[PDB]
Amino acid sequence: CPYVAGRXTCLXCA
Amino acid sequence: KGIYQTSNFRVQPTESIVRFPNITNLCPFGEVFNATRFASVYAWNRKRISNCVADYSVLYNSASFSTFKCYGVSPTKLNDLCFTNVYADSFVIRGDEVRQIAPGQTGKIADYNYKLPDDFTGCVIAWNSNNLDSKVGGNYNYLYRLFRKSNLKPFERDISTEIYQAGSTPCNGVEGFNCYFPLQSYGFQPTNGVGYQPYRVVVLSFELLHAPATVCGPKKSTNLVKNKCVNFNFNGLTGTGVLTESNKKFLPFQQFGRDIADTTDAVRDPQTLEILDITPCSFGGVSVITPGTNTS
Amino acid sequence: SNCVADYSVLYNSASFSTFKCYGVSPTKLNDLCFTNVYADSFVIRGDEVR
Amino acid sequence: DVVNQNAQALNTLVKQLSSNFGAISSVLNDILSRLDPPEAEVQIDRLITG
Amino acid sequence: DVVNQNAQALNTLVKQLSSNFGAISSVLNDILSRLDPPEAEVQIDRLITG
Amino acid sequence: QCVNLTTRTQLPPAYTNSFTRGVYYPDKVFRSSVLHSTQDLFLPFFSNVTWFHAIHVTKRFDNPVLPFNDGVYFASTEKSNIIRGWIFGTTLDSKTQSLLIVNNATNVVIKVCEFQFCNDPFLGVYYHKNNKSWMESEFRVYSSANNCTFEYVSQPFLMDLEGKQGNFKNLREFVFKNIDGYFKIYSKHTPINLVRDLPQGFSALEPLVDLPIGINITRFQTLLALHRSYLTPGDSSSGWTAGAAAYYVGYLQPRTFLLKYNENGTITDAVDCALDPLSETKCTLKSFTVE
Amino acid sequence: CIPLDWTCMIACA
Ligand SMILES: *[C@@H]1O[C@H](CO)[C@@H](O[C@@H]2O[C@H](CO)[C@@H](O)[C@H](O)[C@H]2NC(C)=O)[C@H](O)[C@H]1NC(C)=O
Ligand SMILES: *[C@@H]1O[C@H](CO)[C@@H](O[C@@H]2O[C@H](CO)[C@@H](O)[C@H](O)[C@H]2NC(C)=O)[C@H](O)[C@H]1NC(C)=O
Ligand SMILES: *[C@@H]1O[C@H](CO)[C@@H](O[C@@H]2O[C@H](CO)[C@@H](O)[C@H](O)[C@H]2NC(C)=O)[C@H](O)[C@H]1NC(C)=O
Ligand SMILES: *[C@@H]1O[C@H](CO)[C@@H](O[C@@H]2O[C@H](CO)[C@@H](O)[C@H](O)[C@H]2NC(C)=O)[C@H](O)[C@H]1NC(C)=O
Ligand SMILES: CCCCCCCCCCCCCCCCCC(=O)O
Ligand SMILES: CCCCCCCCCCCCCCCCCC(=O)O
Ligand SMILES: *CC(=O)N1CN(C(=O)C*)CN(C(=O)C*)C1
Ligand SMILES: *[C@@H]1O[C@H](CO)[C@@H](O)[C@H](O)[C@H]1NC(C)=O
Ligand SMILES: *[C@@H]1O[C@H](CO)[C@@H](O)[C@H](O)[C@H]1NC(C)=O
Ligand SMILES: *[C@@H]1O[C@H](CO)[C@@H](O)[C@H](O)[C@H]1NC(C)=O
Ligand SMILES: *[C@@H]1O[C@H](CO)[C@@H](O)[C@H](O)[C@H]1NC(C)=O
Ligand SMILES: *[C@@H]1O[C@H](CO)[C@@H](O)[C@H](O)[C@H]1NC(C)=O
Ligand SMILES: *Cc1nc(C*)nc(C*)n1
Repeated sequence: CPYVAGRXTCLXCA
Repeated sequence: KGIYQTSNFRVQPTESIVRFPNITNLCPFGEVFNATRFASVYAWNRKRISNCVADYSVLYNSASFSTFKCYGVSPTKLNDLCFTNVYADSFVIRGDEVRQIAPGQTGKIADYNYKLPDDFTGCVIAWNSNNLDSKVGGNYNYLYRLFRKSNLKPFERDISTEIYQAGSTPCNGVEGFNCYFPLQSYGFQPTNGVGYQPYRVVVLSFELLHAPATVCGPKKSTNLVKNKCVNFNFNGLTGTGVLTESNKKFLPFQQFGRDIADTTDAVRDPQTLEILDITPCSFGGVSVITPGTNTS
Repeated sequence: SNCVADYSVLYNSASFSTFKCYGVSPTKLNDLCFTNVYADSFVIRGDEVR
Repeated sequence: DVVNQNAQALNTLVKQLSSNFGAISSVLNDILSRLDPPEAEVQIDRLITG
Repeated sequence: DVVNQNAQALNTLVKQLSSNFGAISSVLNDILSRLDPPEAEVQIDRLITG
Repeated sequence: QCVNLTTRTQLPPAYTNSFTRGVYYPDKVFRSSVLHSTQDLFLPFFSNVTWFHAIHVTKRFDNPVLPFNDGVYFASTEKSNIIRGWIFGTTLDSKTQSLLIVNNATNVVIKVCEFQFCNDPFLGVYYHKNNKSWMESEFRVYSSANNCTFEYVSQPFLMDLEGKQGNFKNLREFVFKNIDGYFKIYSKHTPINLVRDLPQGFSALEPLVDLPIGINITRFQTLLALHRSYLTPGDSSSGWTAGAAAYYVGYLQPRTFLLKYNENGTITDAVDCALDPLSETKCTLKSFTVE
Repeated sequence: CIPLDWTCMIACA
């Protein structure tokens, strides 16, 4: 993942 | 018995003439529809198409499209036309958002990423690209804009990455509570259902029959005959008339001339750049004089 | 009834495959007010959505 | 005035051929060069009525 | 009768603005507040012709 | 590197009248011997346009950030090629994309990037006394340019950089529009001979280019070139002089114009149909003369 | 290249 969950372009990652 | 007005004197055309510009190369169908990389929808790529033959039947061997919708033009007329100011817009979206690539649509793509004008002329092409843009574990390289303060204008591109303020407190350029990065990644996996599978979209836009054109359909040009009633085809503009040499001097950006009735009465020939007047063949009143048909 | 129809909150989670409006253009929905709003909900198979 | 009125009426008839009448163009050849016979029939029927 | 006929003609002209002429409404503002400019053009063209 | 210029003498803003200027060809269709009525974004007749100066006697170097509104009529009267181009954007910094059009004395460079523009952007010509040559020396309009999508460099040309004096010799007129992601430019160059003001007359602007830039434009700024020599001592912020030039900015609005096409297809006259009831009568009669 | 004016070179790729 390019970011951790909740941050960057992975905001919607549960 | 009496005199009766009839139809005006008609002259039928004797032959059909096609005049297209000298164009040899094929349009970059491999560069547009078979590119290795596609842009994200927030940073959608626009490519100019010029000086080429739009013979789209070469796509029948390789390409299969789930969406092909044209707007200012019938699909069966594309081979007979020449196209002015051609651009190809390319991006990747999920399958559920292909319906948003149309004039007058709402949704997050049509509001924040890519917006078509109301009077859009061109064609929208989309096809499933799961086998190219999905990978095991997810492909997250394709982004979309989730947050924006207002809707985009038609054909506007927004590539800014300022932190969106979704609440009352200011963000001061950092992420946090109610302060989000405006671009979010698609998650493309091969096991996704259709609707969350990636779709490559190509939007073609052009103008028709108002200006000089350099992208044309695969029609062969005939010779130019003058002083005869012919059916003509000048850069897609069809009609019937008599073509004579003109004393009009066109400006270099002008292709057609029009009269007070807004009919095309002058045209520049695309191969030999001479101006030709267009005159209708049929002319002149006709009357018939008879006695009674019971008499003779 | 008695609520703000700010449908942009569905952009985070919804992802509709069909959205067709009939008496109104979809770009006009943000500027309007709606009189007797009812929501009908059910489940059908995919071939019957048409 | 009689001569001028008749000339003005005929020239007004000539000038009114540029009216779109709600069609996409006032030019029959421009309509027929871009559209198949169904949508061409729609636009041409508008021009015919006008 | 001359005064009555001219007044009746002007009042008939005023009253004929409520005709739909085949459009969805006879009100330009009601058409424009619900539809985007492409279908609004169709309805407004019908009202213009009528 | 950005340089904030000093030693500018403060003046109140000046205004003048754009008499019948700013008419451009509305389409690419040849018409001749016809009066044609069209509705487009036109500069209205006898409009109040703003007057800007570059002069050193007082000392003026006018490059303010101006609004764009719905379109801009730009006219410049020059003799020494001082107006070099323009800046178009919204915030004019690295947060948003901006359009650069500039003559750097050899090419015309058109770039659409996220420029971090200088507060006082200018170009520079330096004069040598030893071999009497004017050379392009400075380019100080932006400090960075990243993440960018449209690039265009023109064919090379030769342009005179000498800071001549006398009357203004060239009038260069422009109409800028930003519609549906396209930057449309219309232009016309006429030779002139006058002292101070915008000339009165008619010249129809021809289409130049349609740039598919797809950006939001609300503000714009004019790029000018200054002169440096031994007659201008000091540092980079004070040791400069301005060649004599002026430019004029008007704004377009939706207007119905009655355009006159002559026998050769040239637009030679126009009627602004919303100017007054006489012009409205001309528009409804489709005639330039009223009985 | 000596242009008629530098402004005509804007449309000269
Ligand atoms: C589209 O692009 C792919 C990849 O560049 C092309 O696939 C290549 O095809 C040639 C000949 O068929 C093979 O020798 C290569 O090994 C293929 N490359 C890959 C990565 O598979 C494909 O031919 C292109 N299609 C068209 C119509 O141009
Ligand atoms: C184009 O740029 C202008 C100027 O930056 C934008 O106008 C701003 O819009 C925001 C949100 O709508 C307001 O908070 C600002 O006050 C506006 N500023 C000005 C000077 O008007 C405009 O929204 C942009 N257009 C688009 C389509 O994004
Ligand atoms: C030219 O002037 C501008 C504004 O007068 C300067 O910009 C300011 O720079 C300081 C220090 O970097 C900042 O704290 C301000 O916020 C800036 N203001 C604005 C409006 O941007 C600029 O630094 C000056 N340039 C030079 C070379 O001195
Ligand atoms: C004006 O700008 C153009 C475009 O940036 C310059 O042309 C380039 O100059 C660099 C530096 O010499 C070369 O490496 C490039 O190959 C040039 N590109 C082209 C397309 O010519 C030009 O040198 C600039 N002129 C001045 C006087 O600054
Ligand atoms: C490479 C880009 C070429 C652009 C050409 C623009 C002018 C022609 C417009 C229409 C192009 C046809 C697109 C492909 C149609 C595919 C038909 C089908 O398989 O159903
Ligand atoms: C919860 C019930 C809401 C009732 C709203 C009343 C009518 C207002 C407009 C209706 C909007 C429906 C949602 C639209 C979602 C669009 C997103 C998309 O195109 O993907
Ligand atoms: C000097 C030069 O290169 N040209 C070619 N032109 C192009 O448009 C490419 C026309 N031109 C002008 O000066 C406008 C001469
Ligand atoms: C087009 O080709 C013909 C030869 O077939 C040539 O005579 C003509 O000059 C060409 N026109 C151009 C290049 O504009
Ligand atoms: C032009 O505008 C300025 C500023 O609004 C004003 O002071 C001036 O009087 C105006 N000139 C005319 C002739 O209206
Ligand atoms: C002489 O002119 C050339 C180019 O014209 C310039 O590069 C050079 O700097 C000049 N000589 C001096 C001593 O400045
Ligand atoms: C803009 O450029 C910066 C640095 O060049 C980069 O970090 C950033 O990701 C870019 N933004 C884009 C490409 O949207
Ligand atoms: C039109 O052009 C011809 C020759 O090209 C010239 O003799 C005539 O004077 C021109 N007419 C006008 C009104 O400029
Ligand atoms: C690995 C990953 N990355 C992103 C951005 N989002 C998710 C859900 N997962």
